[PDB]
Amino acid sequence: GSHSMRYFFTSVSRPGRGEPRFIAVGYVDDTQFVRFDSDAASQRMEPRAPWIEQEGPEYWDGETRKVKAHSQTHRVDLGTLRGYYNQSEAGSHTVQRMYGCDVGSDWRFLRGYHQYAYDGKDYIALKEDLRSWTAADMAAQTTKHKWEAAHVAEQLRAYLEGTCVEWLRRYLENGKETLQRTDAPKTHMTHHAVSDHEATLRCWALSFYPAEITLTWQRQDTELVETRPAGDGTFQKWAAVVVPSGQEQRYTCHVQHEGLPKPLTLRWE
Amino acid sequence: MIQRTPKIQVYSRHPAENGKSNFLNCYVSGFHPSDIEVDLLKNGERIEKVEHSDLSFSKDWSFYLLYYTEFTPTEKDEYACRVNHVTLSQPKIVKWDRDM
Amino acid sequence: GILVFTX
Repeated sequence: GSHSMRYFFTSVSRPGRGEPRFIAVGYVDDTQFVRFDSDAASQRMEPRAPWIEQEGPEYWDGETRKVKAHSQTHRVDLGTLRGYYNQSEAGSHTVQRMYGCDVGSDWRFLRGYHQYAYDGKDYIALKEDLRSWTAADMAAQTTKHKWEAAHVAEQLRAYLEGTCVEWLRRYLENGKETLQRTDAPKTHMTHHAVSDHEATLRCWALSFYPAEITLTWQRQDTELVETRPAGDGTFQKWAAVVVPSGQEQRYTCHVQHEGLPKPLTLRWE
Repeated sequence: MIQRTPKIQVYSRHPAENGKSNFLNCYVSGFHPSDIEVDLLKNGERIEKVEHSDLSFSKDWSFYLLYYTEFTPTEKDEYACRVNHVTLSQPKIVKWDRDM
Repeated sequence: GILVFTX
């Protein structure tokens, strides 16, 4: 509830059908700004947000450069990770890494995180103290020991704390008009019935930005679906409760969002 | 490794108004592995001009993607989102319901 | 933008 910039990398081993798959997409808050796709035609870092389009060639050449290094690195990792676990070259496996910095209301550093995962589980993650690491397997400790000898941990700390927040503050200003904006949730409710003695009272929060929001019911027995994006920068989410009959007045939905100074309490009336 | 079935949400960008151009979406999320097939269906048939977000994943390493298509809703045309993943014995087809 | 070491 301040600001952040996080990159996400996913490299999947495609055994026998070429090289792995790699996707590097960059996010500023809930807004995607750049991407890279193993199997794209451009093979350069592409813009996915207008405030990023303005960046000179030297930048794009820059990130494209750095992004593919991230690629070579990630295909080496897969091979290395297969060895540790003694897995057959047959099956496919996934590598995911994510790192970036968090910045407060003042655009000053707050946190940083590296962390990597193999086949959907945590492998190793940089401790909040950006000095230590959290190793998961005994294999993950190999990587930890090694990384501790090289002082990789302290080379990252310089990034999360330095160049990351800088480039983040730079992103927020350069794209201010979209990033530094909020959108109060456009709420409403519906009444559907399950049977002849039960009805599904549903509460909606649409067109809001950022994605953080709190949908809450109250007369335990509440369906909540995960905040989904509408596709135009705003997000949606709804909450439902199977209310007994003629009992809909005793149910209140509550909305909480950065854009609502005071919450919205909407009742079926 | 850890397998997770995708959660599927078929909805429109803006509230469904027959006759008005809008976009149909399918935000498949919380799944693992990444290999997944998603197609938006119109009256059973496959929709060719669909687009999708780049692969990104959540805090729990589960992936998420958004498959949108530009469509001008009609009252009789039925719409759906067909999804297949190594965790489904058959391709889960969820029908678009304008009130869900 | 970005930064990576082998795991």
